[PDB]
Amino acid sequence: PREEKAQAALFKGQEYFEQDAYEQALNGDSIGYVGFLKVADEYSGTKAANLAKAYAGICYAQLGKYDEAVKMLDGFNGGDQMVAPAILGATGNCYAQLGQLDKAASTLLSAADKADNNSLSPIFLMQAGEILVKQGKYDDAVNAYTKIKDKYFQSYQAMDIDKYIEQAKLMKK
Amino acid sequence: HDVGEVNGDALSAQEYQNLVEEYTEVIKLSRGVTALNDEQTNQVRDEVWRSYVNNKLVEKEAKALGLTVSAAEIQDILKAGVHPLLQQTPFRNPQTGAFDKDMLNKFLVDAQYAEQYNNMYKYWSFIQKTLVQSRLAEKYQALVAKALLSNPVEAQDAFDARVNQYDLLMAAVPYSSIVDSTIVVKESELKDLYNKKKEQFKQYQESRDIKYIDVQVTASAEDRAAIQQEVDEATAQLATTTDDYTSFIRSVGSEAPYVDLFYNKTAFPSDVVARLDSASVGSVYGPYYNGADNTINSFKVVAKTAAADSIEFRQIQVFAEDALKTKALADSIYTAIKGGANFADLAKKYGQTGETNWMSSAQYEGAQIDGDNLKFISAINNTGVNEVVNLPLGQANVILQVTNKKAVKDKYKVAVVKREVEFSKETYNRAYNDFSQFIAANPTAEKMIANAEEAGYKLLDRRDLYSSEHTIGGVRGTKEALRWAFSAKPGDVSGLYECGESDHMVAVALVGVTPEGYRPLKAVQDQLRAEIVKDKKAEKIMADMKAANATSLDQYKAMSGAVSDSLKLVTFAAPAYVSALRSSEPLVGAYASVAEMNKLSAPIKGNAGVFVLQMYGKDKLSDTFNAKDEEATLANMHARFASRLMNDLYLKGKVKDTRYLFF
Repeated sequence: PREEKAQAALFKGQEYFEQDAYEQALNGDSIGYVGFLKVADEYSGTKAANLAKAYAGICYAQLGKYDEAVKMLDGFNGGDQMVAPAILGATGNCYAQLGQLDKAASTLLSAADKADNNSLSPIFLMQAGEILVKQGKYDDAVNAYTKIKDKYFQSYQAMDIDKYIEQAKLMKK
Repeated sequence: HDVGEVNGDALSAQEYQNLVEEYTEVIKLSRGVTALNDEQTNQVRDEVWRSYVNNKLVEKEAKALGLTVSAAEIQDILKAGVHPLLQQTPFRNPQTGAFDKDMLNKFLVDAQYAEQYNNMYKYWSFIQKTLVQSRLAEKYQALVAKALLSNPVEAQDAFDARVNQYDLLMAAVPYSSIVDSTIVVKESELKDLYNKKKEQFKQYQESRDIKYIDVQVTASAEDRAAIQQEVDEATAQLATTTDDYTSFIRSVGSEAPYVDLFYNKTAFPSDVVARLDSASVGSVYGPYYNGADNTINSFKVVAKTAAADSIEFRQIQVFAEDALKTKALADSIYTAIKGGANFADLAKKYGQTGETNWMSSAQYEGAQIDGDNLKFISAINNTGVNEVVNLPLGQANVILQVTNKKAVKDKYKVAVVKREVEFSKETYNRAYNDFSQFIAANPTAEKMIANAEEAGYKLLDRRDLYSSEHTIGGVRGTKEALRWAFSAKPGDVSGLYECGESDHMVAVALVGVTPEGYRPLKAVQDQLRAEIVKDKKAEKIMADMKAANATSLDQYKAMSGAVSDSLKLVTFAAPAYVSALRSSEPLVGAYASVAEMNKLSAPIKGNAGVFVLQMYGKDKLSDTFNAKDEEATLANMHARFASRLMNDLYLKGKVKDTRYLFF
């Protein structure tokens, strides 16, 4: 019944989070909801506390606290198709916010390989490709973008991908 | 025997029956009607299956992550009353009309039974399970979506791609300038491209290719003449009829029953409405054929009037132990009212409100009206304002007072003889005999396809038929023929299915099976050929450009088939429209975003041709970069692009759908 109590302590934060009310999702309201930080401490060991770390990491990033975001997102442990790669992708995007571009690109490429699907992999591959172009790493960008064209051809991004490949090829010069 | 699986967990035909049961009651109790037809029922079967599959897909992920909708959250949602699913609910406060959680709190205490409209617990139990399933999916989707952040590099790029604008001259040779038959596409190249791109050609569900014949039996000439004769006889009798139209119209089996009441124009068959202005009271509007419902018809306007469509009235009913007391009591009540006693007061004295109500002809238009209902409604329409009447109604009496009349409309009584032109059994048997002779003489797909035309049958075609489609060729009652098609072998011919509304006949030839796995080369030959052709045309054009030693814009414009154009306000973000090519060319902006001013580009392989570009001008929109706003737009874009993630969960969910094997 520890999981049951943890889940009841979490659901109000899931409502705030969905309404973009990140401060109250993270630190609690004053009317009975304690916030994601206190859920993860009070009910550690439960699935609810593992989830709370993913939610809290996104809260920190939406609030502009990217260092805290990275530390919190790393605490999430999961291996599903959707949430875990998106959380890893969010970590790479926070690295980009901090100027750690090498770490951002490899994290995003990793998130794309972990997701391996049309809904998420192309999002992370595009973001990795744009960072690799900013670094002057044109062949690596072409490889990220070509992966969208080759493996994720049914995705929305594959409709538009050729202009990105061509631009990166033309910058080799 | 189970109807399918998702994630290695099966759904038995029993549970599937129960859920489609559940959903039908709910669909009837909300669309008004009390039964659905065969295509509506199929819609219900598919929604139940779709809904089951999506919730199973979400549950396996939610279980892994620990996403749940706890009893506490449900109580919270219920107390709030704002969820869209709690709006068009039965439980509503009597005055507010909004969801009241408190009346919902219902007892577990129900010869101790009394009545059984407390199967309402099963209805609410459905609303509540839909609530938690939908809240679970929504929690899951929102966690994925909100984790799809943007970053400052992607924000700066999106802004740059929008505000940088370029102007460029173009010279191009279109692909249409090369005749297709001059490009040789070897079978070894189609095979090579196929193997290279093989993962793009998956067949996720087995499909089959069929041909079928769909015969519809329609009335012959002798059939139509026999029904024309019956309507002619009924029209002559209708002319000489002067009363008791209800019984006469029933006695000739009209599709349009008569009620001895006045109705608005709209209450009558639309073909009758279309003719009413040309019809005279008391004269039969003689036999006519109506194509839209295949009927021969005649009608007689019995009477026309202008009368109120809305009548206000109050009433008081009188029932007693026997007839003697009922009559004495109703006469006493009638006397009091006519002497000026207050209606409401007197009505309270026999346990009734006695408040005025309204009645419009729309509340009885279309219903079967007879007995006390007809007597009652006739009484209301023939009582003057403020007049009181004591109406005997078989077992009871009703003291009636009309208080007001509004909405005076043109109203009609119309006796309608409507008879459908149906085929005889002789006609049907002729068609069945011809069709069975044809099928038996052509018991293979090869023979059926070769000989259908000479026998007079239209051979229809359907590729990529899936076993979830319910019918062959949209014809009602062909689910057996669909079942047959997915158990047959190529070359087989089915039997003759009688279907439709006892008026269709279907036979099916199976021509091909595309099993789950990869679509074969032949199925995607055309798309592969066209790609290989484009690549070779682009090679030929670029070879011709090099042989011409074209190094300037003018030398490119001088080549065979060249066109030119001036492309203004090109951006990376939006694909350039190129008039000269009648085509959209997104590579124009790719080139322009990194091009040098006044430098002629190398040839570029586009969508409609090979082109060169030379930029001559540049500028910027004056917009200010706002990194937070750009990132918010990109984040929402990411959410939209990932909104189809249920499809990905479906592909990994190893979903099997064997519903067609049973219903």
